[PDB]
Amino acid sequence: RPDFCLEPPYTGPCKARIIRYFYNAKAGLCQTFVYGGCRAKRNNFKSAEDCMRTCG
Amino acid sequence: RPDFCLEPPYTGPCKARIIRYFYNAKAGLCQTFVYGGCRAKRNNFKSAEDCMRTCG
Amino acid sequence: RPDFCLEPPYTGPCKARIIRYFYNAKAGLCQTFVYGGCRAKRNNFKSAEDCMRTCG
Amino acid sequence: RPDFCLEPPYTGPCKARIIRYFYNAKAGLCQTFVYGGCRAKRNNFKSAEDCMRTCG
Amino acid sequence: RPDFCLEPPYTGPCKARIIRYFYNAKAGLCQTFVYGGCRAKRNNFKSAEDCMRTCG
Amino acid sequence: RPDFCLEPPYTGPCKARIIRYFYNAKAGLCQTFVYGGCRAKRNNFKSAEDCMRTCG
Amino acid sequence: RPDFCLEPPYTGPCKARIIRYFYNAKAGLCQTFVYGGCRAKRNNFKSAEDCMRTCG
Amino acid sequence: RPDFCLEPPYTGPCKARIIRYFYNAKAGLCQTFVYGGCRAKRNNFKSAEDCMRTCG
Amino acid sequence: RPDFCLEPPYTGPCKARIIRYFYNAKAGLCQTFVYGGCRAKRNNFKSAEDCMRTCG
Amino acid sequence: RPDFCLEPPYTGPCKARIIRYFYNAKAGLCQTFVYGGCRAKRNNFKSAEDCMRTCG
Repeated sequence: RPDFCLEPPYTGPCKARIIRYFYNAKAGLCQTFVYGGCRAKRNNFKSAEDCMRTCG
Repeated sequence: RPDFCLEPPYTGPCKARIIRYFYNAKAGLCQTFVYGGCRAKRNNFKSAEDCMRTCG
Repeated sequence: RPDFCLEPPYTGPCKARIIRYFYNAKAGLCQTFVYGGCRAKRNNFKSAEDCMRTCG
Repeated sequence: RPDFCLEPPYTGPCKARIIRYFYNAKAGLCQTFVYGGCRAKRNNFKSAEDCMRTCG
Repeated sequence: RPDFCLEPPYTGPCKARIIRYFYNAKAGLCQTFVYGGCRAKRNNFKSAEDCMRTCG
Repeated sequence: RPDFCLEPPYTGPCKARIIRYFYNAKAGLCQTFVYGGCRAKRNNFKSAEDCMRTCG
Repeated sequence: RPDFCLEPPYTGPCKARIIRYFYNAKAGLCQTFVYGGCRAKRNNFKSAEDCMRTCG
Repeated sequence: RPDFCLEPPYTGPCKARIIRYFYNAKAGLCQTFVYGGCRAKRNNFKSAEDCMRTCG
Repeated sequence: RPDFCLEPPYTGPCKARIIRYFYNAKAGLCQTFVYGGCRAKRNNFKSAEDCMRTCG
Repeated sequence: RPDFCLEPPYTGPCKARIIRYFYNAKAGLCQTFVYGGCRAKRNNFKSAEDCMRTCG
């Protein structure tokens, strides 16, 4: 499991309201969060499948 | 049918306005509701098929 | 053709702005309308194909 | 090429912010525009493929 | 690699908040940005795959 | 009183949030609404004085 | 002093961020508040002068 | 009438949401458009009066 | 010179981004700052002239 | 012509999007730029008249 999977979800400065998935280390699974649309961090997945496989 | 299927729909504190499905015990079927984007409860399905199969 | 196909489009009390299709009896075809996200009536289709097959 | 392909893009009175394609006669290709969600004119395509084939 | 891949992302005058991808020459990869919905420039991709293949 | 004074307020496809006035036939006076910045209809006044004199 | 001068400031459902003045009965003077752009109440003044004179 | 009056409106790369006027040759009058705030073309007027006098 | 002229600029909890002037005791003149739109402190002037005359 | 007229436009760290004018030495005239709202440099004019008289 990569170092970035432990980062907290980052929304960013943009005004969009898109659902993205992030790995919640404490909960042990991927959850949803609102992404602003720009300047994303590595713990930001468009696909839930990708999130679990990468940070599983 | 799981206990969580009897829970009322939970929008959450987030700003997004995404359509999700929840099981309406009183009506006997899955209906739509607006999900905020974060902190979802279990009675929250992205797919209607999933909702009717799980709480059917 | 079901009697609900003659009902006018219902947006509902919710804040979302989703495109849904409804059958316009006067025009003879399905058209688009903005669905609020909750408490939908029968003349509300996610798919245009479904709308024109059901109320065709 | 149908004459409606020469119409200017019509957003309509509705509140939604949907991307639709319209044929730009001057530019010679289909471009994007924001559709309101209701009362669409003919030069309004959900699919870019459809737009280019119809007004190509 | 086409010259347009070096252009900065262009949101445009429209109200929509759509996620599109653009090539960030400095970073060496495609990133997300909010597209307004109309009058797009060339460094604007609907698909991330397309962005990377074109400006890779 | 011109026929256009009976039209509903039209925000348009643009991103700006400008206050403009429109004549509300039902209420009998001019009210405010948010204009997007482009492709305005006739029932759109920069000045409240103008609105009331034209559609009074 | 009119009855409406005792109403609390109303922002409304619109997305603009305009400065308007309202009479604060408790403080004894007009103060600023953010008006959304539509569906205003009577305790909403564009001009501070007007606010004090009307509810003074 | 100067030839720049035939140019299409240019918003520019900047983030602001300012209303400016441009001459619409096809319509025969000045209309509004959203200016980004920097790198303005010639067909960009702060004043509507100026626009109609210059490109009238 | 009033005591309040020595206070630091107060943006407040509101969403607007209005330019206001405040007296900078250290610099010896009025400067600009972003006011949120509500709950303003005394070192907040709409007019620069007023700021320099009051705290001059 | 003052030495500050040769400085490049400074937006600053603030979130506002105000149009200000700056002298472009290379172009020989004042142009527009987006000012953030705080910590302005000398080549920043609220009025275009002022800009061209000071750095003319």
